[PDB]
Amino acid sequence: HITIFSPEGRLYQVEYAFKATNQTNINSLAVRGKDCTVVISQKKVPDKLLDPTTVSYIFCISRTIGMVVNGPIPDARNAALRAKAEAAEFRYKYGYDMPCDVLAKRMANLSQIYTQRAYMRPLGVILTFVSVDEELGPSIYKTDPAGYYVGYKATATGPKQQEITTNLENHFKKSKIDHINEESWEKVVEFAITHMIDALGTEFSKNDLEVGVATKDKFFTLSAENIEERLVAIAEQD
Amino acid sequence: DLSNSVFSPDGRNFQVEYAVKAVENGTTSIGIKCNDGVVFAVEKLITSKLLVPQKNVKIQVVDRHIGCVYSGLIPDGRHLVNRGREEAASFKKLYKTPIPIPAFADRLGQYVQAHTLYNSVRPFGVSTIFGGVDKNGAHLYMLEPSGSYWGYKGAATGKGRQSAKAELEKLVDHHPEGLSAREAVKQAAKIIYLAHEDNKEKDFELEISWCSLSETNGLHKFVKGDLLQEAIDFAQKEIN
Amino acid sequence: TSIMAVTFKDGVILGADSRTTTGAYIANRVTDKLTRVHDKIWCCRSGSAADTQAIADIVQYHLELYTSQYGTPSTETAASVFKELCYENKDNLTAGIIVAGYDDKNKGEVYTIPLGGSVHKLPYAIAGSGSTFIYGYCDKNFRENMSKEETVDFIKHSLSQAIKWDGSSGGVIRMVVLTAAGVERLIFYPDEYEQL
Amino acid sequence: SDPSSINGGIVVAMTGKDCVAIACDLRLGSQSLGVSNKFEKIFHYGHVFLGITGLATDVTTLNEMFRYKTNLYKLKEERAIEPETFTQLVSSSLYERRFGPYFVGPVVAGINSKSGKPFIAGFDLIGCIDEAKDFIVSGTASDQLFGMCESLYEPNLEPEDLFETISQALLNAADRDALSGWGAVVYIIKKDEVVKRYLKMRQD
Amino acid sequence: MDIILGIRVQDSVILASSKAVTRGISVLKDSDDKTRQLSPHTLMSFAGEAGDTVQFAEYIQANIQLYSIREDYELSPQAVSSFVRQELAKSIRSRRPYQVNVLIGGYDKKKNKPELYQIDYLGTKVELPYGAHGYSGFYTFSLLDHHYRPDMTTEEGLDLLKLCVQELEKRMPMDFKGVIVKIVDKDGIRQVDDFQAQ
Amino acid sequence: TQQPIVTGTSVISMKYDNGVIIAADNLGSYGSLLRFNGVERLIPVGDNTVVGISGDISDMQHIERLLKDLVTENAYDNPLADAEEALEPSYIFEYLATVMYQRRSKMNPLWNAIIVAGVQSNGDQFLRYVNLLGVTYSSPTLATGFGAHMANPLLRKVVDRESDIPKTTVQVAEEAIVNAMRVLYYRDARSSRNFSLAIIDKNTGLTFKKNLQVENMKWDFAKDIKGYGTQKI
Amino acid sequence: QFNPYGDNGGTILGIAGEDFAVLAGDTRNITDYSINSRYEPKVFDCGDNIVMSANGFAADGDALVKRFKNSVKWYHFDHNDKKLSINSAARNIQHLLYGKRFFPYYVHTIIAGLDEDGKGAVYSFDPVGSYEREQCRAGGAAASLIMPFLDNQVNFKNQYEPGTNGKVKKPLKYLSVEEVIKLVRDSFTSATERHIQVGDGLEILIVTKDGVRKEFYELKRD
Amino acid sequence: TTIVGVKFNNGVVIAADTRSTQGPIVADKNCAKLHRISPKIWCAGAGTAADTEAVTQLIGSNIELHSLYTSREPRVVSALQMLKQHLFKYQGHIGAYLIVAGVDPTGSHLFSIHAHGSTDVGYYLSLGSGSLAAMAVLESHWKQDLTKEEAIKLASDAIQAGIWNDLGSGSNVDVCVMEIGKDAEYLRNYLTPNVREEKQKSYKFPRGTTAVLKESIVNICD
Ligand SMILES: [Mg+2]
Ligand SMILES: [Mg+2]
Ligand SMILES: [Mg+2]
Ligand SMILES: [Mg+2]
Ligand SMILES: [Mg+2]
Ligand SMILES: [Mg+2]
Ligand SMILES: [Mg+2]
Repeated sequence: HITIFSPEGRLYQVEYAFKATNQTNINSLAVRGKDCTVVISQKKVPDKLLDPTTVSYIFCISRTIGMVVNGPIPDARNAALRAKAEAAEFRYKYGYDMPCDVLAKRMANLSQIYTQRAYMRPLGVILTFVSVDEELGPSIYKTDPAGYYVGYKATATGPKQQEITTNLENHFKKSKIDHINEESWEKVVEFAITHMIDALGTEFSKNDLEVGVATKDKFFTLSAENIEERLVAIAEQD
Repeated sequence: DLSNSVFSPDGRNFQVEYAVKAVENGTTSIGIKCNDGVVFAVEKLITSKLLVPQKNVKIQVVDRHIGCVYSGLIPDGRHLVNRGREEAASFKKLYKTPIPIPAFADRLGQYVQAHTLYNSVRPFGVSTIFGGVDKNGAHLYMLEPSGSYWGYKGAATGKGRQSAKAELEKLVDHHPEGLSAREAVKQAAKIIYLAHEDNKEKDFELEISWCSLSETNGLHKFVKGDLLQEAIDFAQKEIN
Repeated sequence: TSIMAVTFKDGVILGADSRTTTGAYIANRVTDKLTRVHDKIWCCRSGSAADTQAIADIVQYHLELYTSQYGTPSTETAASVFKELCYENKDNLTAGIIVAGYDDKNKGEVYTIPLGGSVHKLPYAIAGSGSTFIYGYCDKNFRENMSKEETVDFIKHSLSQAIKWDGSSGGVIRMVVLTAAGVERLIFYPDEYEQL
Repeated sequence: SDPSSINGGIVVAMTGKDCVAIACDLRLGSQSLGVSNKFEKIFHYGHVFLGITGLATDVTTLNEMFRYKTNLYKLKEERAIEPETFTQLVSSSLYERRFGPYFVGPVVAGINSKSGKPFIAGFDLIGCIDEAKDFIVSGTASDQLFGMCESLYEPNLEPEDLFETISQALLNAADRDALSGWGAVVYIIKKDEVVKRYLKMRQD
Repeated sequence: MDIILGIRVQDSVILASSKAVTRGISVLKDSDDKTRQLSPHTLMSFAGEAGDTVQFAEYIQANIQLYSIREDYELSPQAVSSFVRQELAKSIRSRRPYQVNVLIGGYDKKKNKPELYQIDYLGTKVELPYGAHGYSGFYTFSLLDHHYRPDMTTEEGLDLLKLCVQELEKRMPMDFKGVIVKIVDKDGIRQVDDFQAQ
Repeated sequence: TQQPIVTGTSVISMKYDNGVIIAADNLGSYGSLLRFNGVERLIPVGDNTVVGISGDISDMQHIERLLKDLVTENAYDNPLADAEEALEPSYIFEYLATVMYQRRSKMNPLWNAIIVAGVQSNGDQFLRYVNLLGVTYSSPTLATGFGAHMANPLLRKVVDRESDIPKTTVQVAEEAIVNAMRVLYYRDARSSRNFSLAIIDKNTGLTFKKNLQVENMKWDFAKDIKGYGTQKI
Repeated sequence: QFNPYGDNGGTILGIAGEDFAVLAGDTRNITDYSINSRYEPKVFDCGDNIVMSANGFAADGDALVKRFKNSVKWYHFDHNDKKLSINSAARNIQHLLYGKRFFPYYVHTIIAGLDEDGKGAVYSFDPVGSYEREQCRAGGAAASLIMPFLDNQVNFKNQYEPGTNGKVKKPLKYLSVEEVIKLVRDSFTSATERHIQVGDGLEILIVTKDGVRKEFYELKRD
Repeated sequence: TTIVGVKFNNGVVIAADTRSTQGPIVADKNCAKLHRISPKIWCAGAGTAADTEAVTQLIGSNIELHSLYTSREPRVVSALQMLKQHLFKYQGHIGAYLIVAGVDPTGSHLFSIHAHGSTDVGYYLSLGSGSLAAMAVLESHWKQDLTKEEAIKLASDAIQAGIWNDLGSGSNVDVCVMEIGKDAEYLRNYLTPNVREEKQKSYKFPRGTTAVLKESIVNICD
């Protein structure tokens, strides 16, 4: 209860905050290419009265940085905005476009500050940033509400975390490298959908999903149509 | 569970649920995205014979191209509209070009957003439906107390939302190519009547507005007058 | 100082010199007076150095930020942004600045935000220290829209004569082609325009 | 309409083989009218020395301001302020007031208690640092001082000789400057011991 | 400008200060004391800008008296003059400086010796054997340089000063309407009121 | 304080039996230069008002924005916005004036001379000046800066007083007002040939008669002038 | 640089009749050597049987009046429509006027009405605040052409009883309103004849214990 | 005040004299107009001395803080943008013109900023009073692609130009070099053309020539 230390120093509002990130109910996964990066998220559209265009958990922050978030849409659109502008203000104030790993710092920084000074309740969302910067290439860093980020060679956010995970882990103990060997994104994409389908004991149509790709400085969201064609691709080859 | 900022043992903000709970309790509002432009309608409830008709408007325009309506706590609605009014007019002065409906929602979503962050403030007690046009077509969204909103083919809140919902459901399939600008109105006129059957012992007054490059001419005009009447009668026949 | 921007059938192209003078001396006879704010939106700076430079920087910022949320912005949507900056501060600013941009829909537009802040959509505009002698040519020798190469000459000769009678403006020529195709970076060395 | 030139005064310093020296006149007066002949432009903070020319109140205010700060330094750091360090400071200090500048001309000099290296510096009213290895001059007769020093400085003098040189340098330039004089004083800084001397001069 | 003199002697200090007050043309009061005792043994004569003058003095006065009852112990001439200089130092770079010059005479009881501090409006202080702000020095400084001796009795000083005056009268353009003279010593302050009949 | 950059010249106007008129050429000068041959100096507000602005274009464009932006603002929550409750000329001006004053009172004005014209819902004529200094006045005739010295004269031959308005036919008004417009072009360096006139009659309404030329001029006699005193041949 | 002030001619006039009061002032309006409007009222009723006028610089003028007419209104709201005794109004104006001391209202203002006894009363104002209870004051351009006259006619200045040698000054007597308005019109005509900034028309507000009357008389359009 | 900068096939070099004036007087015979912003980015600055220094100190100070936090490396334009955003925020009141130059994990860089906020770029830039002589030298002896040797030789011979034909500049030469893969070498006084010749007589005085009135042994610590 409230934002100041427990008897075992663990102020739960931060802890509670987490369940809510998860609670949304969507699964987000991400992996590195070789000259590209990719994230998978599900696109469950219940109400037959909405419009799938307006739905999404992935947005174009920068010309090259995209973001996915397993978390409640209102709080996300916020984080989206601030971040979206921090980079905007950055390029201006410093001469060069802001990289993945950094945004995630002021971002975690920000969520830490809130938390400690009490100027608002933490947002209940986990942000997963992606891109490729010409200093560390395929970059992937994640941030949580307890104001904190780190690095992933490929990650996942969702109700079923460790499952999506373990698969990749096993696929990694064998592929032995710390990323996905392959030149084309289409091909990598195929790979992830693959590793997710296998991971849910579930199948997806051409609208049941949501995916994004980070290239050599030209990040773009995968749309309804192009999305299906990868299912075509990965049907026989399986 | 009693403060606005706080979270429940498994991540939940109760004050917002009750916010929602009050949104339902009020009158019913709807809206529909058609060929080009949109159509809205609300439920003014005549509680006595001492109410001047054609008077207390619940629907409001923004700029000169955005329709807008809601339900729940009436003053909350009004308040929210003002902020939306500044934001719009400020933007306009800045970029010259009338404000894109897509972003507009956020500007508002972001403002409704805040009132879920601090304990010293009260969550917005209204669900809001709206839309308008631009260059790349007409749009229509619906904002709730949580601040979460989206784009719908038609929306509904307040008391009987299902009535109009399943009602909106049909239209989709028989007219999977957008309903006629004209028919849109008269159809809305009906969808309301049907959903009113709770305040049935108590008479009422229906209000309608719309947008369309062909009909309104890019603008938002109040459906009043002749088209207004027949649109009622139209509803009055199917009302059996 | 000597700039301008002209519209035609495939869009619009803007060009200017390279000469910048502090007193009767040449500070940097190789200036990139043409500046980019957005991919299909650029501008040519006139008058004050330091001022014009900074304005752009700010604008570039607003737009590159606009897009990240409101999609890609118009050419008119861009002018207004300079309107504000120029206006508000008319007292500590010296700027002739001409803006130009293209969009498939409305073709390419040309707007001039002269000193004071007054904005204008013209067929083509011309500002800068030596604009004063091409009021004769330009207006008279102007057919409504032309061809890619056909237009490149208006630019070429308008610019040529301006060097011939105005020392404060000179150096090389530089054009920027904004079209459906995309951006094309031109450059016409001396011994050329003089010959004409 | 120059402030620096209202009160008068000069200060000069030189570096000898293993020591330093710094002297100043004594006169203080509003333009023509001479007022004091017991006004000293040189003080110190432990083992560090500062000579300041220019506008009188500003001089005083500075001394106070520096005594203040050095006391506070030596306290939290349990060690007296070092020369090179002081310089960098008085430097910044002058600048903090870069738009309401203090009309002065400081000159620092001392002996570093670790390396044992002689030190001298000079600055303009805003804190620009003039590192030198021979001599520093500031004040009314700046130009007359450079004329002396340029002839007389000899790399590495013996303290007993350096005294005689600097004394004469100061002393003589002071007579061709109408706004400085009425006595002078010279200090000689050795590793340990320090000798203060007042000299006899024209009193006009 | 006006006349402000002061001279430190044996076991006392003496302050002279003209009496007239002028408004462009006419002369209003001509029996005006430009003095203000700060504490039982400290005193301050002053001359300066019309309003700036009398305000500042009283203000300084206030602070002191305050300090002196708060502590119950009296403040030393040395330290006093230090503070006055402090205040003017700021004053000079204030949005509006108090344009005022002063002389401060006091008897330091611990040293059992008399101290005299001259201070201009720029915040320029100096302990002196004697002084005078403004044009007042030019006409007199010589006679003082001449006859002054540190050992002079209280009377010796008056005579001297008296002579300085006779001169100021003789060669000064302005009519200062005479002078009020005052002495600070181990006994405190008293006024040589007799300088009219003397 | 500030200085004017681009300049609109005059704006003439007068009243008549039914309504009022207001003309103003389409030239925006940059000192002695004419960098803009076709620019609008008449913003009609609503359909019972128009505003002839004369001075700085940069400033004039700002106002425009205030009007459109005020207009769109009247709508907001008020159904009668096209009939009962809707901007009268008297209003706008009142608000306009208000502004011009705050401005001079804030030592930073809008370099402009302005005329507000139209007709009141109840049928009355409205014509009132208002300039950067926040000064105003009604009169049967009104002209900005350059106008008033040269136009007003002729306009006063049609209406020496208030007791002539009733008998001032809409056509007599026009032609005269245009003869004036020919004259403004005959002796004024800051003036243009193209222009925009507008009428607001209580019967017909608003009639924005944009872009016209100034015709019929006696120049022939030019040929007869030679020298300046002696030069005969 | 920018010059924030200007002069629009005009001349106003106030006479305190025994039991009435007049505030007259012409209708011309000027700029340089040009005309602005043949008819433009500078004298107003502000309610509570109180007339005002401020001549000098139009804008500062009408703004003061406006700013005042409002300050009257508000006086009623807070004191239950208590009437504003003329004396009161003036003390009030002083402040208004003095509010803008270091950026004054470039105008000579005057008011007239009745006191708490029924006697006429006029009040002349400084451009920043000094007010005087005058029984007769002309302000404006022509000022110096009319004041000398009223001096004479209204107060019989320099006029003695014949045959008394010059020992008996002619006694003052109070003139009916008719009598006053005759003087007033003559004053203005004379003034128009010899002053360019003055002519056209004359609007007079007459205050009496039952209202405000307005009468107009045309001057020369010289 | 006389400085330049020229980039070659694998880097860039800036040089500046060592004389600081003061009206007609020479204040410092040995000053370093070459300051370090960061290991690879350095500056040379003319005009108002105290301004030029303090400013780089400031910027160098921040850029360090930046790189640390970002864990990456100092980009040249970062420094440029920092400078001119602050630099112009004080509309001219900080006379400092300079040739900013260094190397970042993306190339060799060279720019010139004026005291108002103006920034330029070319292959060679000169700022200072003798900016003309050293300009004329580089405008006849410059060819694309010069080497560590070609370029160096030039830069130093440009500086030399000012040192001789322009008054406001003199003494020795200062140089600094940044290579696209290699370090940075600070060469204080790569040259020493001006050196005072050995004096004529020996001016050392015979001990006891100066008259002393008093003497003692002043105090220091507690
Ligand atoms: Mg809270
Ligand atoms: Mg040329
Ligand atoms: Mg000097
Ligand atoms: Mg001397
Ligand atoms: Mg009363
Ligand atoms: Mg006349
Ligand atoms: Mg030289």
